[PDB]
Amino acid sequence: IHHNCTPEFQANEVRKVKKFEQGFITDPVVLSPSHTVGDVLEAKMRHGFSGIPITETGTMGSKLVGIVTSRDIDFLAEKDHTTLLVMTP
Amino acid sequence: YVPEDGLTAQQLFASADGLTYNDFLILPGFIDFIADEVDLTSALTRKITLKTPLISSPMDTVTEADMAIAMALMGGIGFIHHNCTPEFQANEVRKVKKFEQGFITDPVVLSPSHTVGDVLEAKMRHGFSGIPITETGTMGSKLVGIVTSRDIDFLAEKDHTTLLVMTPRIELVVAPAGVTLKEANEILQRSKKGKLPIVNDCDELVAIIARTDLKKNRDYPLASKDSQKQLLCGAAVGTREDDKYRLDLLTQAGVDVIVLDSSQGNSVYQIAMVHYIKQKYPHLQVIGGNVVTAAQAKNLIDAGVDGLRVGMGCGSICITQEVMACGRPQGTAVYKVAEYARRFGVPIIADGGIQTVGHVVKALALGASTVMMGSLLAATTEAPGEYFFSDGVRLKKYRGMGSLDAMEVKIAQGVSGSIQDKGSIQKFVPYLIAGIQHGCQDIGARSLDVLRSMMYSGELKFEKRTMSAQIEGGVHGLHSYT
Amino acid sequence: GGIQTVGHVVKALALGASTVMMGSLLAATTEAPGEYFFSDGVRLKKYRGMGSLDAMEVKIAQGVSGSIQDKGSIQKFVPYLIAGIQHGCQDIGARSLDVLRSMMYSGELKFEKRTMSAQIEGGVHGLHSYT
Amino acid sequence: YVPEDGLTAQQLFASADGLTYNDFLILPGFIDFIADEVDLTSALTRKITLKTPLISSPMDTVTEADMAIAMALMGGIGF
Ligand SMILES: NC(=O)c1ccc[n+]([C@@H]2O[C@H](COP(=O)([O-])OP(=O)(O)OC[C@H]3O[C@@H](n4cnc5c(N)ncnc54)[C@H](O)[C@@H]3O)[C@@H](O)[C@H]2O)c1
Ligand SMILES: Nc1ncnc2c1ncn2[C@@H]1O[C@H](COP(=O)(O)OP(=O)(O)OP(=O)(O)O)[C@@H](O)[C@H]1O
Ligand SMILES: Nc1ncnc2c1ncn2[C@@H]1O[C@H](COP(=O)(O)OP(=O)(O)OP(=O)(O)O)[C@@H](O)[C@H]1O
Ligand SMILES: Nc1ncnc2c1ncn2[C@@H]1O[C@H](COP(=O)(O)OP(=O)(O)OP(=O)(O)O)[C@@H](O)[C@H]1O
Ligand SMILES: O=c1[nH]cnc2c1ncn2[C@@H]1O[C@H](COP(=O)(O)O)[C@@H](O)[C@H]1O
Ligand SMILES: O=c1[nH]cnc2c1ncn2[C@@H]1O[C@H](COP(=O)(O)O)[C@@H](O)[C@H]1O
Repeated sequence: IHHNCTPEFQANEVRKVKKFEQGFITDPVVLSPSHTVGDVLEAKMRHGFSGIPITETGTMGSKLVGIVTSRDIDFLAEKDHTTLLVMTP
Repeated sequence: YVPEDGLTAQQLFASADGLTYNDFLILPGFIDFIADEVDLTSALTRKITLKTPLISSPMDTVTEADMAIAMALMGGIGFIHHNCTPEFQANEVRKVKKFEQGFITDPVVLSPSHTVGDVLEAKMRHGFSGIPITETGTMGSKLVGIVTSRDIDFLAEKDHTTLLVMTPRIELVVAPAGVTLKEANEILQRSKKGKLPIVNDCDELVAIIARTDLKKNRDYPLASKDSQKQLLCGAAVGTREDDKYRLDLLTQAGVDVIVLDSSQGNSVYQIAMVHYIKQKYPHLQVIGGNVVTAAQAKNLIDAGVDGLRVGMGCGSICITQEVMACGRPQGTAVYKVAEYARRFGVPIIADGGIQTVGHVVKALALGASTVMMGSLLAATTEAPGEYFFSDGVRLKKYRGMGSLDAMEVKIAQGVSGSIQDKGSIQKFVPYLIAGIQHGCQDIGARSLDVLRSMMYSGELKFEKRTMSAQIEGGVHGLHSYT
Repeated sequence: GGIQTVGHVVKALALGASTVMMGSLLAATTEAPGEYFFSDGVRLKKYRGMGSLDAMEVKIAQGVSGSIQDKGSIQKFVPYLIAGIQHGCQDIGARSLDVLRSMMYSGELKFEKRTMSAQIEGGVHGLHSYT
Repeated sequence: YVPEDGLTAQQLFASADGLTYNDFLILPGFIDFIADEVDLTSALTRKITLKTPLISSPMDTVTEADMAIAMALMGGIGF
């Protein structure tokens, strides 16, 4: 890894290489049940995917509560911005 | 008191100059309504009425089933060309007539005795893999299961085993034959599945819905439908003996309106063909071949037509005037023929030479009930043919039916060229509708009927244009523009 | 003089002529005098007026000399013209040229003038390219 | 009854505009025959009649014996 960058940035790059696994997702995107379907739509728009699991604290390392995907979000009305939990239990 | 300005249509055409659309303008009137209030309902024949006056030309580079369905949904209509086999044309008409919104047309089906190789080949050669399974391998028999990508995806490559892989019928989520799109939406939202088969009382598969298609649903409040709620279709036919069988097949396919396709419709051949059609299929609407003259129109109105196609030499891909010395300037021909034909309740289509929205407005104001376009609708996605690139710009083939290529010593009466891509009909047509509504509002007509009646009363006023005025009417005096 | 298309021939016959003479249309055929030549990869033949300076070998020039692209054989080109004339006569409704001229002299035959816009509309227009 | 459309030749040339071939058209009529039935016999002089109205111009880049023979065979004539 080059060092024409910040030390934190370089360390993060090295961490990404070191924690890679074959067939697994590296740094999954997660959300809390108190998020809105708008959050899922924005994640889709700005990352390219919508298969986002839901956790109690909204991040890894806490109780899993559900998952939300395109076929959970797809038939809702556009004016709807209701919270998750939409989420399958 | 205010003195009158301008000319009536009768005064405009009294000089006998040989005017076209670019030789005059309409003068503005009084505005007391908004452009979206303007009504565009148009008679096509004695019997058929549309909500839009636009029609797609029966040319083999313009109208097939896709263009026809799109036109009918947008509120117009298409005529299927006949530079093809009678069976092929009848199949195209059948595809238009059996179309439904949100449903699959001609689903692919297989039997449980087929192999996963068959599913893979269907995927490779059609682009999809959500194929239902039926006892006999085709529609109209007991449904047994369905196979998709997530059923086929983890199998070994050496595996070519038979279906039945296939999820059983007991596990399927299906709906009865009386499905409505709202019930389909509810069912699919609950089930989360990618297909929704529709079955009979004894589990006979008759229709199927794709979730992807249903997600893209839209409303078409202007759609052209017959009594059975099916889209309206038209077809072209010739005047020879082989066209009897073509008429038989198209009538079996349920066609609604026929146009007799020729460059000069005033002939014993076309008159006999009209008589034969009216004798054998007294329910069918017939539009008479191309005329530019009232004496031409009289013979075909006596023969018993319901509509007239008007134009000769004006089309973009036409050289008939240069080669035969026959024709008429299109604005004059439209005005004269429509003025004669409205005495008998026969509408006319202005066909050929339309290049702008202003030409459409002019054709409707000179008395036409509908307008036909070849070149304006060419190079859309729904148009037949595959796009191609020449110097980095997408193009489609556009040729006249009198071209040498379209005839495969024969004299050529057309040319073949290319038109730049223009997107989808379902996006292009509303632009034209908005332009027409704006022109009608500027004039002061809140419907096309009121526009034509204003023209016939003398209220509507026109001015001629010199070449200098025509230059002044365009873009002039700029270093560059886009 | 001035015949450039089959429609011009039909017009000349309908305006009362009994025959039509062509110079440029028949030039650059194989039967035409002169040997072909190539200029930028297209076969050409010399075509000059009898009032040109070259054809006169102070003299005032009344013509010019140029070239016409090859057109094949007269025995192939002429039947094309005949078919075009027969088609024009059929579109008009005359089954012979005598009947055409008599229709013109009786008033049965009818004509329309053309503006410049109409003449533009009568040709090939509105295409990116064509052949 | 149908009113007449268009101009006669006499009316066409009455304005004295200086018309050429490209300034007008002929209007279509009524068709009750095929194009191959159309007769093209043409008087050349008081005495000579041809079956075709086409003639080759007496120019030194148009008509020699070969062009003349071909024209005569096709039904015209060369000078
Ligand atoms: N209106 C226009 O601007 C225009 C001009 C030229 C061509 N076109 C189109 O190009 C195509 C060419 O059509 P076309 O003009 O060749 O039509 P067409 O087939 O009627 O004409 C060909 C010839 O066949 C003859 N013919 C037709 N039916 C006959 C019969 N039953 N018995 C004997 N002879 C018969 C006609 O009289 C004519 O001489 C069509 O798609 C036409 O619409 C349109
Ligand atoms: N929760 C996630 N965290 C990180 N990356 C993800 C996540 N979900 C999907 N991806 C990435 O996006 C890629 C494409 O997603 P995939 O097609 O598997 O399903 P999806 O996310 O439901 O997509 P879509 O929204 O298009 O249906 C995956 O291969 C993976 O690399
Ligand atoms: N059985 C079928 N018969 C006809 N057309 C079909 C069929 N299945 C799918 N299609 C067409 O293919 C389009 C795309 O298919 P869709 O994305 O709905 O699912 P799929 O067939 O499972 O596709 P994939 O194999 O890519 O997963 C549909 O919108 C429809 O027009
Ligand atoms: N109407 C239905 N009832 C029951 N199961 C169904 C139905 N439609 C599809 N399935 C099943 O759902 C599973 C997933 O397939 P589905 O058609 O839903 O998506 P897919 O096209 O295979 O997947 P993807 O969208 O990722 O390409 C398969 O086992 C399929 O047989
Ligand atoms: O080959 C041809 N020669 C002359 N006219 C044609 C030919 N093919 C179609 N047309 C006519 O020209 C129209 C096309 O209109 P345009 O392309 O918009 O100007 C068609 O609807 C026919 O009426
Ligand atoms: O040198 C010339 N100057 C002017 N007219 C000429 C000359 N040579 C021939 N012509 C005429 O032009 C005709 C040729 O017709 P065109 O070439 O088809 O237009 C001849 O038949 C003559 O009548």
